[PDB]
Amino acid sequence: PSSNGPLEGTRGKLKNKPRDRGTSPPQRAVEEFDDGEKVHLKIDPSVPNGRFHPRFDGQTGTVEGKQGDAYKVDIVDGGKEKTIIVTAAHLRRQE
Amino acid sequence: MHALVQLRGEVNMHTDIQDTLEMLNIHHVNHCTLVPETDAYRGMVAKVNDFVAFGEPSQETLETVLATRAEPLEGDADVDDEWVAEHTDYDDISGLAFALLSEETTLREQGLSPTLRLHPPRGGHDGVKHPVKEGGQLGKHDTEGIDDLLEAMR
Amino acid sequence: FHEMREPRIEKVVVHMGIGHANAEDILGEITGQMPVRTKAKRTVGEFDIREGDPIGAKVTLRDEMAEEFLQTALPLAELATSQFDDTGNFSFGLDVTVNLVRPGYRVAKRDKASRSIPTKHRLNPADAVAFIESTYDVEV
Amino acid sequence: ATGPRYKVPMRRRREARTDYHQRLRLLKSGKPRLVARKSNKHVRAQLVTLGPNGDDTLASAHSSDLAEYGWEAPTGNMPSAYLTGLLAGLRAQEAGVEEAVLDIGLNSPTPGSKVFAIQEGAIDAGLDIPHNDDVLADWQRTRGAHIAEYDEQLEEPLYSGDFDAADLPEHFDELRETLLDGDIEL
Amino acid sequence: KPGAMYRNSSKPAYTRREYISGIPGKKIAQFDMGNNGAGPTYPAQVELVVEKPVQIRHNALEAARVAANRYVQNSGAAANYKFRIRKFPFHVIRENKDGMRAPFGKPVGTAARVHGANHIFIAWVNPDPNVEEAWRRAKMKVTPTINIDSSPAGNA
RNA sequence: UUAGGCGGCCACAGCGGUGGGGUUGCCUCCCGUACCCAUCCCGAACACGGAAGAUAAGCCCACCAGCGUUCCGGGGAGUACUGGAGUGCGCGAGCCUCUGGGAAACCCGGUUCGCCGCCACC
RNA sequence: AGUGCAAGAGCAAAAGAUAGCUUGACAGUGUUCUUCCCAACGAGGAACGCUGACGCGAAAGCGUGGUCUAGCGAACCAAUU
RNA sequence: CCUGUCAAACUCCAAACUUACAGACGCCGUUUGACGCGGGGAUUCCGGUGCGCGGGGUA
Ligand SMILES: [Cl-]
Ligand SMILES: [Cl-]
Ligand SMILES: [Mg+2]
Ligand SMILES: [Mg+2]
Ligand SMILES: [Mg+2]
Ligand SMILES: [Mg+2]
Ligand SMILES: [Mg+2]
Ligand SMILES: [Mg+2]
Ligand SMILES: [Mg+2]
Ligand SMILES: [Mg+2]
Ligand SMILES: [Mg+2]
Ligand code: NA
Ligand code: NA
Ligand code: NA
Ligand code: NA
Ligand code: NA
Ligand code: NA
Repeated sequence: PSSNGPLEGTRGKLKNKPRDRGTSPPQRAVEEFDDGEKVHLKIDPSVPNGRFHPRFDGQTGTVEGKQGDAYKVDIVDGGKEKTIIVTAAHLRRQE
Repeated sequence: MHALVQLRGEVNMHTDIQDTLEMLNIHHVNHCTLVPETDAYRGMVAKVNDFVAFGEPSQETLETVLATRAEPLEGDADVDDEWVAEHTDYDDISGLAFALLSEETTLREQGLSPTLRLHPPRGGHDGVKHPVKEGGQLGKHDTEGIDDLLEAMR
Repeated sequence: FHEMREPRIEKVVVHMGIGHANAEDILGEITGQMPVRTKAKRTVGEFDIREGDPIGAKVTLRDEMAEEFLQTALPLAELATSQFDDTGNFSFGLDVTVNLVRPGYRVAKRDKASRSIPTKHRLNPADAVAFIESTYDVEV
Repeated sequence: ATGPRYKVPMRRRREARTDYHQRLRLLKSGKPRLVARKSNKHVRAQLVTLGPNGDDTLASAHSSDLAEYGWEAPTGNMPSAYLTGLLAGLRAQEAGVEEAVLDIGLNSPTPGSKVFAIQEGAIDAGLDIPHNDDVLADWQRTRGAHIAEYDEQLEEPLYSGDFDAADLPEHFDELRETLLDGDIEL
Repeated sequence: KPGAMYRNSSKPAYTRREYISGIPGKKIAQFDMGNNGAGPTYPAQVELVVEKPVQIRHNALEAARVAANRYVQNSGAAANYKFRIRKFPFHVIRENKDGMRAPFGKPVGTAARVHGANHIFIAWVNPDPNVEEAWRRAKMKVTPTINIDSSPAGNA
């Protein structure tokens, strides 16, 4: 890479298809998860806050408590165990 | 149920392919195993497709091979009718063979090593550089095609 | 059907597009209510570089205040046709514009469930000339 | 509409009925919403909760089914609003609902407004709602005094036939009084 | 310089003029020749078909086209035929003209990418194929071997 | 749902167009400014008070595919591209065979003129 | 379109414009991610909390500077609270 | 309206394929103790080649 910021090489993954453009629905920004649930991490290009580092987009972790309204999801980067602070807006229920 | 025979060695073959063969209980050239025809197994042989010879053998042939190259989970013991009868659910080799073919049991389940360590093909095989459709010995075979190989390596 | 289809005057905007005012006074008497400043956009050569800047005033008259005004304005104008909107409006003159439309216009001006008026329910240049011409004067 | 790249608003935005930015802020509380809505002739008050396939209304009150309790006056005024609020508020309590936040939709937060009147009613019914007392009407106007005094400048009945000529903020008391004990559907 | 230096399609497509400056103008004079006033209303239609994907410098395009059309004057300056070269030199080409240090070359030309089997030239003629000859000389000045193909013409 | 309120999915719902519907559950337009409130000027809007009129807007109901969108048949196409294998071919660029996958444009014909939830309601 | 400045990205009853009001560009202390994929490493950065005090709003709520990714600096010594 | 062409820093589309998690089968581990945790000792940080995909370069 020519630079090493968090958004390096994120043009695709953090951009919306022309039609999904604009403010997202509030239903999923308010969804409630329970400790133990499996959730898919995917940043919503439309939602500014509650994001996590673009490198984890695609990960599927486990909800283990929360911090404020944001959730604390545990994942495994390669072989390293990591905890990720993320809001509902960027999480989906597995299955 | 297909008969799998490794015809190409490990040197230079992809590691993930080698592991697969290993998961199929074949760790040497000319070693053979019987595998059920399931989606999971199907995907496996496909990935192994270029270094093996497989096909559905005939009742007879399986019998000849079972008799000639089957072994207990441990030991020299010849697997003959008597052995089959005094150790398995069936009464004789034919009975075992049929059950295998109809995928009702497996060589392990009956206390037999999952591997039939065959002999080098008498008269030689068709080449390990081309597939069957090309006159080679690699890939899927005919029941008659697998039988010849298996019988040559009996 | 009619009654709710027949035209009506909705606001008459009287504005003096000066270039920098004392003019409000006359608009106040000519209409009958306070005028509003007219700020401008963009910086331009007519020493009009100031963005927020009084550069004229206007006055939007509704109901009687509008008629009682047109009952002298119109007479001071001759023109008609071509000088009419495609929506049945027209400006003459110091400017004096007359916005015309039919009974259910609020549907497009309210907050809740607002909706654009259907081309069919719009007012045509012709249907406009009729209404007005039919009120103390002549067309073309 | 124009092309594959065109962006069509969410239905309820097209219909100019839901303010989604406000809705999201509303849902933040995690409490039931006290939906205060009006019509040219009536006033509605619902207690909505979030649901898998959409909102769930656990209790509601309409200015029309107000008569069902002895209302004999118009239903698009302040006294009406308050009462519908209190009515829905009560049915709410019955439902086991204890607190809510006020959703006034696309209406304006004007002081002494009917939506705030609705809010006052729901509060008195016993519902716990984040509010501000001095944004509410001064009780008398809630009662309908502003209208009684307006008919004082009579000369012609403010009410076409309807009931009374000089109107009744008292009829208001009689009703509130009624709703505060027993009766069906409460 | 030799065609050997640029005739292969091994490099990435380089055509974004928004990121490339100083690109030499093309030597290709025209793309439409003959009676361009008329539309393809002819009996016969022959085409010059390139048989290998290659890059053809605007250099070769112009020499090949001239050699074909300049010859199609076996029919006259205002003869009855229309000649078309359908490809355009989009691919910008460089040269490293220090040694291999900072070797990203400087724009020196343009070339058109043609894949095997495309037709680079298409002429329209009445049963009067002098064009077939205008192409024996045309594929004479372009890198690939070529195939002279006739389309509407069962007049053999 | 003989017209309502809050929504979910966010064009299958958009754009355009036709027909039908109201002494009332109703929604509207509509009528009107003493009040709460309101316009840097206007009761336009916002807010409040109210029914003389209307179904012309909106809205609801029925329907039209010309445009846009979704999905499907047949054709393009097992074509383009591609994971695995080859002492197959080619001066080479590159191609071919076996094996596991598999498109886009476009054309023709269907589909789509929203679906679903909760509450309230001759 | 605009949103201070590269480029890419976000944004329409707004993240833009106008008006008004306000100083949350607040003190304290953390969690996590990043810096440094995996996988150890400082300063820096960010996200998300809590305690305290405040601003605005009817209220939910929003404000841990500017929509996001650049604008930064160890020990020793000095000056400052 | 017709007609001729393109894109590493274009995209209405869109693979093969790579990849997170889960279940199944396989293989493995529970005297050969896997997965993992803690600690001791290193070497190493001139690499090369084939094949696939590359970026530069006439090569
Ligand atoms: Cl993170
Ligand atoms: Cl409302
Ligand atoms: Mg990319
Ligand atoms: Mg043994
Ligand atoms: Mg021999
Ligand atoms: Mg051989
Ligand atoms: Mg009608
Ligand atoms: Mg921010
Ligand atoms: Mg020093
Ligand atoms: Mg100092
Ligand atoms: Mg990859
Ligand atoms: Na969105
Ligand atoms: Na040098
Ligand atoms: Na040649
Ligand atoms: Na001013
Ligand atoms: Na109507
Ligand atoms: Na740090």
